[PDB]
Amino acid sequence: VDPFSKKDWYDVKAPAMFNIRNIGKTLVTRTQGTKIASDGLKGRVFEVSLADLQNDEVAFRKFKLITEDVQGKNCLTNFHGMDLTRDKMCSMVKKWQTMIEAHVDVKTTDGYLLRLFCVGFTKKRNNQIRKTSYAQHQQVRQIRKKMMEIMTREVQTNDLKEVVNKLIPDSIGKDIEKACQSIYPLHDVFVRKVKMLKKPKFELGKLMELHG
Amino acid sequence: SLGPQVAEGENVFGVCHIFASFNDTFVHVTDLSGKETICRVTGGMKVKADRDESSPYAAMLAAQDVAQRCKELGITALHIKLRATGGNRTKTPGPGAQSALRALARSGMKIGRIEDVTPIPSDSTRRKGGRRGRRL
Amino acid sequence: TKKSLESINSRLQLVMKSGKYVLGYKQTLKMIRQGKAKLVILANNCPALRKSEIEYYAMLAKTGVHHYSGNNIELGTACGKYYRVCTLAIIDPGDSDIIRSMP
Amino acid sequence: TKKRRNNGRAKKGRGHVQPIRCTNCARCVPKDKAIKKFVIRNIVEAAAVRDISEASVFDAYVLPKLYVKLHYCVSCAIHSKVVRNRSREARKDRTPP
Amino acid sequence: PVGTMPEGTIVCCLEEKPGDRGKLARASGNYATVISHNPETKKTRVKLPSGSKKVISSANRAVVGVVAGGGRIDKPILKAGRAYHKYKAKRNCWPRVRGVA
Amino acid sequence: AKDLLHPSPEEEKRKHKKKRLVQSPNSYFMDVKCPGCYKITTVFSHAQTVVLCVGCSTVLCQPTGGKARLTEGCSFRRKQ
Amino acid sequence: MRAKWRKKRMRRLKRKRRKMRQRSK
Amino acid sequence: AKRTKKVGIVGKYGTRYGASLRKMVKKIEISQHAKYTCSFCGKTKMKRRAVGIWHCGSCMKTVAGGAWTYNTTSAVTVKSAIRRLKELKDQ
RNA sequence: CGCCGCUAGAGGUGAAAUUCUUGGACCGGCGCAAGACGGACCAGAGCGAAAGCAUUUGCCAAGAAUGUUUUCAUUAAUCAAGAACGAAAGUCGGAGGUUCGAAGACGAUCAGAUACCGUCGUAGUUCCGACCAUAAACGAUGCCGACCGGCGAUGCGGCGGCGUUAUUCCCAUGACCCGCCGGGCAGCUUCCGGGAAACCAAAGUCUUUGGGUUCCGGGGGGAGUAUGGUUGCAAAGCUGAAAC
Ligand SMILES: [Mg+2]
Ligand SMILES: [Mg+2]
Ligand SMILES: [Mg+2]
Ligand SMILES: [Mg+2]
Ligand SMILES: [Mg+2]
Ligand SMILES: [Mg+2]
Ligand SMILES: [Mg+2]
Ligand SMILES: [Mg+2]
Ligand SMILES: [Mg+2]
Ligand SMILES: [Mg+2]
Ligand SMILES: [Mg+2]
Ligand SMILES: [Mg+2]
Ligand SMILES: [Mg+2]
Ligand SMILES: [Mg+2]
Ligand SMILES: [Mg+2]
Ligand SMILES: [Mg+2]
Ligand SMILES: [Zn+2]
Ligand SMILES: [Zn+2]
Repeated sequence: VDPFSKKDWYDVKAPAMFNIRNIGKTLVTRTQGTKIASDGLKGRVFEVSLADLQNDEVAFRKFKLITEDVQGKNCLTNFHGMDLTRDKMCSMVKKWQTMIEAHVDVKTTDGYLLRLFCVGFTKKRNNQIRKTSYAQHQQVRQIRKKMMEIMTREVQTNDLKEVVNKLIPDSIGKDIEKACQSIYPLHDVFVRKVKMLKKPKFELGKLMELHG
Repeated sequence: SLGPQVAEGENVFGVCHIFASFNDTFVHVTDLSGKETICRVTGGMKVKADRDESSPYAAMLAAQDVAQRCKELGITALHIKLRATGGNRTKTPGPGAQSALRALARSGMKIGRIEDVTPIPSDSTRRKGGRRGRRL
Repeated sequence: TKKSLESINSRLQLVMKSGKYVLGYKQTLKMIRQGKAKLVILANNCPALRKSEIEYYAMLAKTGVHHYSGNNIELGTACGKYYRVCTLAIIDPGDSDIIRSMP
Repeated sequence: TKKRRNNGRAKKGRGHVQPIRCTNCARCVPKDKAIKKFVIRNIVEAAAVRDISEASVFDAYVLPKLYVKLHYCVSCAIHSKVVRNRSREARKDRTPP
Repeated sequence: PVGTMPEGTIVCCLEEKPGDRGKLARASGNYATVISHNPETKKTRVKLPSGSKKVISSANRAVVGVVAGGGRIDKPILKAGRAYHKYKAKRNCWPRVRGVA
Repeated sequence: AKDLLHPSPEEEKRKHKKKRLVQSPNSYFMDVKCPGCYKITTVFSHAQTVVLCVGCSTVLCQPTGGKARLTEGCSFRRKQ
Repeated sequence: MRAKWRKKRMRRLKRKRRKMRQRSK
Repeated sequence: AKRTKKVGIVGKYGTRYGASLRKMVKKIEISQHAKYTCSFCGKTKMKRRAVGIWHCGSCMKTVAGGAWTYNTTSAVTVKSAIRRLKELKDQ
C-alpha cells in the first residue's frame, strides 16, 4: 500500500518577531473529495520549546501553537498557549520552602480572553541560620492579591502582540520580583502556564496585522 | 523517496514518544503536530515470549526496527518525550527506556532536547491495589 | 459591609433610646406632610406603590430615603420592638448622625 | 514494651494524619510514618549519556534532571533495601551519608 | 427562544418544533437542560427528564425555571381511597386486575 | 546559694513582670510635646485607644498591640 | 483464635439466641 | 400534656399502613399543614391551596410553591443557577 | 464519547490465562461530559475539648496566646444523676455511578483454596436530611496548683540591639541576625529521684508514707457471657452476676 509515499508534506511557519518563522514539516494524507487538506490541519496544534525561537533565551518556557490556515503550501501557525517543562516545574521545589500559587482570568484589548497562572517560592537570605523560612499567611494572602493585581494592569490594556513582547524577557516576572522585595524576597516567580479558552473569530485581516 | 528536504544541512524533526511500563515498552514516532503516526513497534511485535516483552532486549529490537523505518521514510532528528504509567501506578519509568535511548542514539537518529512529559495527577486519585495491596 | 450594617444598626440602637421617632405608614404620612421628618427608612419587602409614594413625598419635602435591605420582621427587631414595621421616620435623633453622614 | 519514643511516626501535636498510598505494594500509610524520600536522577544512565552527547543536535546545551517523590511504606521498604535495621544505641542516629 | 439563553439554563415547557405552543417537559417538577448551541445549522441539544439528549431547533421557545409542584410523588397514596379519587379525577385507567388472576 | 534577698537589678529587669518581688509595672507615662500650638499631653505608654488632641485634632499615638507607635518625632520623658 | 473473632462468633451466637427468643417468645 | 410520643399528627390514622410509611408521611404532613412566613406582607398566613399552590391571607398574593413545602431546595438551587447564568458574562 | 494517523497485538503477572480487538484494542493530537479527589509545597509545624481539619476568594459568628497602673470581687477545681459532639463501617429517604470495592462470578498456585495473584462487578465509598455512639477513640499515662538541672532549636505575641538588607527620602511597619519574657508541640545529656526494668523533668517531691477531687483493678478462665432494666427500624449499645 505504502501510504507514506502518498502522504504530503507541509512546512510550518511561525508568526512574526520571535526571531524567525521556521518550525518544521508535518504530514498531510492528501486532499480527496470530502476530506480536504485544510480541515484537520486547522485543528492540529504544536508544542515547541525554546533556544530556537527567542534568540538564545532559556531552554524552558515552552509554547503551545495552533495552525490558523494555510497559504501557498505553507501552513501558518498562531499562538495557542504557553507552558513550562516538567523538570523545571518539579525543580526549585524544596522541602523547606513555601509555594505561593495564583491564577486569574483576564481579557485582552481585542476579543481574546485568557487564564494565566503564577508560582512563587521563598528565598533564603545571605547568612541565614534559620532553615525554615516560612510566612505568616497574611503576607501570602496579600501577595496573592498583589500578583493578581499586577497581571490585570498589564494584560487588560494589552493584546497578544504586546503581551508576547512582554513575555519575551519575562518582564512580568521581573516586575513581580521588583515589586515583591518589600514583602518577601521570593525566588524566581514565573507564570508557569497560560492557555486560551475563548477565541472570537478567524480574522485573516488581524492575522495579516500580526504579520505586519 | 526524498520526502521533506533535499540539500541537507537542515534537520527534519519528529517527536518520539517512549512509553515505558513494568510490562511493555512503546516507541512511537510522530510529526511535530501529534496526529500523524510515522512508525510504531511495541515489544511483543519483536519478542515472542510474553514475559520478555518488558526486557531491555525487546527495546533494542523495537528501537532498531523503528530507526530503520524512520531512515526509510526520511526523517532526520527526534525530540524524545518520555513517559510511564503515571496516573496511579509508579511514576518511575520501566526498564525499557534505558535501553531505548541508547538504541536510538546508536544507529542514527540525532536527538534534540529530551523532556519527560509524564502524566502526573493532582491529588492522588484512588489506587487500584486496595487497602493493604500487593503481597509477594 | 460589616462596618456599614453594624453602623446602621448601632445608629438605630442609639435613636431607640436617645431621640424621638415615629412609627408606621399613617403616622409617617402626617410627619412627612408637616415636614418634621428628615430621614425615612423603607423596608426591603414593602409594596411598590407605598414605596414610590413615600419616595415621592420625601423628594418633594426634602427628606432622605434609606432602603433597609431586610424583611420587616428584622426591621422591627432593629428598631427594637417585637412587632414588625415597614416605614420609619427619624424626626429628631438624640446623639446620632443618620441625617448628617449619609445625606 | 515500647520500642520507640516516637511510636514510629512523628504525630505528636495533632491526632490524625492523612494516609498516602505506597509505591511498591500500594498501601495507605500516614505520611509521617511512610518512608518519604526524593530521588534525583539524570534522565539517562551515565554509561549512555555519552552516546546521546555524541549524537546530539546541540553542542551540550541541554541537561535535564529527573525528580521523583518516592513514597515507600515500612512493610516493603525493608525488602526494597532502604531502611535496614540498626542497634539500640544506633536508633538515635540522624541523616546517613 | 432557546438560542438567546446561554448553555446550562434550566428551563421547562419547551417545544419540539418552533411554533406548537409548548410540548416537552410539562409534568410537575421536571426540567430540561439546554446545551450545545450552534451558530451555523441552528440547533440546540436539550437533556430531557428521561435522560435523553435531543437535538432541536434554535428558534423554539421555553419558559425559564422548573414546573411548580415538585416532589408530588414524595407522599405515598397510603390507601385505596386517595387512589380512587385521584384516578376518578384523571380518567378511567384503574380497572387494574392481574392478568394471571 | 542564690541571693534572693538582694538580687541584681539587671536580672530583675530581664525576669518577667510578675516574677519579681515588688511586681512593678513595666509601663510608664510619657509627655508628648504636640507641635500644634503649645500643648504637652501626658499619655499612657501602652495606649489601647487612639489619642487625639482637643486643640489641633491630630492623631498622636496609633493603636498598636504591645505599645503605641508614635507620629512625627515628638519628645518623651520618664517620670517615676 | 483472635479475641476479635471470638467476640464476633459470640455475637453471632447472641443473635441466634435472640432470634430463638423471638421464635418462641 | 404530651399525649402521643411517636406518631404526632399521624395518630389520626391509627394502627394501619406501617411504621416506616407513617414515619415518612409524618414530616411531609407537618410540612403541608404548617404555616409559612409570607415573603411579601411578613405574616405567617401561607396556607396550602391545591398541590403546588400557596396562598397568603393578607394582601391575597397567591404564589406557586413546592408540592409539600414553600420552596423546594432543588428549586432554590435552580434559582441560584438562573441568577448566576444571568449575571455571568451578560447572557 | 466524538473525530484524525499508524498497526497487530494491548492489559495482567514469579510464569500463563480469564478481558478487548481489521466490527481498529492499545498508542499519540484536539474537544466535550461525569463524579471522586486537593499531591509535590507538608515539617518529630499549626489549630481544635476530642473525633478531626490542607486549591483561590468573599461573608458569618468563635477561640487560644500576648500587651494591658482596664473592669467585677471569690464569682473557684473535680464531678453521682443528666446532657452536647464523636473516626471508619452499618440502617432509612432523594440525586448519580469517576475510581476502588464486602459479597458474587470466573482465570491461576496448591494434594486440598472459597485466601494470598489477576478480570468483571452489586451494597458501599459522594452530597443533603435522621438514627446508631463504637476503635490500638493511644501518650496503652484523669483534671486543677506549687517546687525540683542544663543546653541547642521551632512556632505564636511583647521588649531591647548609631547590627545587616529592602522603597524615593526623614516619617512607620517588611525580611535576616543576637538576647530576654509568657504559655505550647517537641529533642539530647544527667546520680535529682522514681521504678521490676524498658523508661520517665514526670511515670519525681512515697515507710522520711496526707495539696483537692472523679472513675475503675483484686490470680487466669467462665465472660464482657446468661438473666433482668433501658435506648435503637435493625445490626446492636449501656448496666451486668452465678455455678464449675
Ligand atoms: Mg516486639
Ligand atoms: Mg487517633
Ligand atoms: Mg421512591
Ligand atoms: Mg399496581
Ligand atoms: Mg389486583
Ligand atoms: Mg483480626
Ligand atoms: Mg468482538
Ligand atoms: Mg487517546
Ligand atoms: Mg461515619
Ligand atoms: Mg429501603
Ligand atoms: Mg475493577
Ligand atoms: Mg471468600
Ligand atoms: Mg443489607
Ligand atoms: Mg470503649
Ligand atoms: Mg476524664
Ligand atoms: Mg518572635
Ligand atoms: Zn509498600
Ligand atoms: Zn401575604
